[PDB]
Amino acid sequence: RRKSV
Amino acid sequence: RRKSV
Amino acid sequence: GAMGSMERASLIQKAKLAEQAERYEDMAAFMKGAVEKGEELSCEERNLLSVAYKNVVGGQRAAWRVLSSIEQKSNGPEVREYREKVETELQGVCDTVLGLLDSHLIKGDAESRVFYLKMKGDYYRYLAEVATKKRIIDSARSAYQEAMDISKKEMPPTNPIRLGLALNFSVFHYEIANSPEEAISLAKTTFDEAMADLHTLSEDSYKDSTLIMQLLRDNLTLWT
Amino acid sequence: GAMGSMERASLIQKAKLAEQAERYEDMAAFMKGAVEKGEELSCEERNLLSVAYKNVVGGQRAAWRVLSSIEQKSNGPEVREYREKVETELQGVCDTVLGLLDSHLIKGDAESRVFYLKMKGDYYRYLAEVATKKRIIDSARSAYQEAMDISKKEMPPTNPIRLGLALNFSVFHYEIANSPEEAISLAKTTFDEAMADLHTLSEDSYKDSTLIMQLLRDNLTLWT
Ligand SMILES: C=CC(C)(C)OC[C@H]1O[C@H](O[C@@H]2C3=C([C@H](C)CNC(C)=O)C[C@H](O)[C@]3(C)/C=C3/[C@@H](COC)CC[C@H]3[C@@H](C)[C@H]2O)[C@H](O)[C@@H](O)[C@@H]1O
Ligand SMILES: C=CC(C)(C)OC[C@H]1O[C@H](O[C@@H]2C3=C([C@H](C)CNC(C)=O)C[C@H](O)[C@]3(C)/C=C3/[C@@H](COC)CC[C@H]3[C@@H](C)[C@H]2O)[C@H](O)[C@@H](O)[C@@H]1O
Ligand SMILES: [Cl-]
Ligand SMILES: [Cl-]
Ligand code: NA
Ligand code: NA
Ligand code: NA
Ligand code: NA
Repeated sequence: RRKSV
Repeated sequence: RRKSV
Repeated sequence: GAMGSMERASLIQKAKLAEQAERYEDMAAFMKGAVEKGEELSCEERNLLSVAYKNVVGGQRAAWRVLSSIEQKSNGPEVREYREKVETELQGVCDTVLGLLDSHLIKGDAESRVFYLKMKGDYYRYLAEVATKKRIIDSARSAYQEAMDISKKEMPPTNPIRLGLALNFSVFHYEIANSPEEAISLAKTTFDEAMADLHTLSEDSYKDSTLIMQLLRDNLTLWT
Repeated sequence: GAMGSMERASLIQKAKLAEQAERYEDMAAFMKGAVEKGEELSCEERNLLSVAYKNVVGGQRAAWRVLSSIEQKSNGPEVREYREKVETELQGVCDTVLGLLDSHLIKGDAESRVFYLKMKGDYYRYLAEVATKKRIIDSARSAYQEAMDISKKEMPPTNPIRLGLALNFSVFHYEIANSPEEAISLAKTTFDEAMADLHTLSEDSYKDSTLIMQLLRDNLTLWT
């Protein structure tokens, strides 16, 4: 799953 | 830590 | 209650959905609603009920232990205030479960009676973990003891419910009743008698029983 | 609100306690109470606020995705009903955060303005994840875009807030705005310009910046 912060 | 179920 | 308008089958269905979503508070509310319908729970439905509240209180207990440790390290009122807040919430969930057991579920087949009596001991034990207490400990002991008597008479040594009851009753002895030797004896006798009864380990109970047997050996290794 | 009677310092203290206990709903309530005191948040206090609601909505989003997947697999009304229930709760938390930002926090130092504008884009983006929508997407784009303009003018390329803003704005482009090329370009330009600015990576921001740079490279590797 793509990353966010 | 000791086990319970 | 809030679940009074929903079909029993729909509550069970949404409890399984909530389990898949790891929404354990919802899961517990749905299963409480199902219990409130007045009919006895099936084997699978009892598992849903126990798993839901086990995870709810499990998170509260873990949080309580973090806060209590911080509180003891400090020997302002904020730490105590917040610990008491989590503690009150934890006690409320325990009271909710104990109320369901005593008002609806505990009355029948030995498998269900032992199941619910184990739960009663477990949630009195969680109350005892934070109590500062003798009444609570005595109530946990009674439930566990009655469950032990039934399971010894009615269930084989490898039955997962009988095994899990003994694991938790042993933990009760060790850290609640301050009886390490009783905890050790119970865990060892339980493990040994189950090892000599594997010939009757029934396909759909093998994984549960061997898992709990390893938990029994885990505790013996920790305590000896 | 419920936190009106508690000192600001005590709310901040209990938010840190709740963080250690992984009680993120409590943590968010405490930080909301602190925002309601009317004073601006310090750098550390902004982090507490963002972490609290990020974890609250993070769990709701993860649950929503599980239920939505089950719903799409099925192509009774229970699955839709429960998904809508989790969805409504998720939207309510997003609305609570957006209300705090617009009523209290967004007004100042570029570091705080960019921080809050990123949050505004993030929580409109979470609304867009479940919207079935153009207004919401436009509101997320505006916030992100204004934050991008400020950060480009006021902050170095390695600043973690500027980096995190670009990471999330890139994700917005990829899966919300259906602009994979824009998402890829933004992630690459951001990573490259930060790589050429490591000489100004300041001790107490090195770990945050390099972590986010790796998240940027993670997404580029996934998308290319
Ligand atoms: C209804 C569906 C779901 C997915 C929730 O069912 C959960 C698991 O319910 C069964 O098992 C039970 C059991 C556990 C096993 C140890 C898990 N097994 C493994 C390999 O991890 C841990 C649980 O807390 C539970 C319910 C509790 C009790 C405690 C309950 O005291 C009140 C006693 C021991 C144990 C028994 C009842 C096990 O029969 C099935 O047999 C397993 O397939 C299934 O995963
Ligand atoms: C108040 C105390 C606590 C323990 C909660 O502080 C958490 C962490 O807050 C700082 O960091 C921040 C940060 C993260 C870093 C990537 C974590 N770093 C590592 C090595 O994991 C993840 C967080 O969500 C947060 C707050 C969010 C934003 C997002 C916030 O958009 C609104 C943008 C990027 C990033 C910045 C602000 C980081 O500055 C400190 O510098 C770290 O020490 C500290 O752990
Ligand atoms: Cl409190
Ligand atoms: Cl529902
Ligand atoms: Na001895
Ligand atoms: Na040992
Ligand atoms: Na292209
Ligand atoms: Na690739």
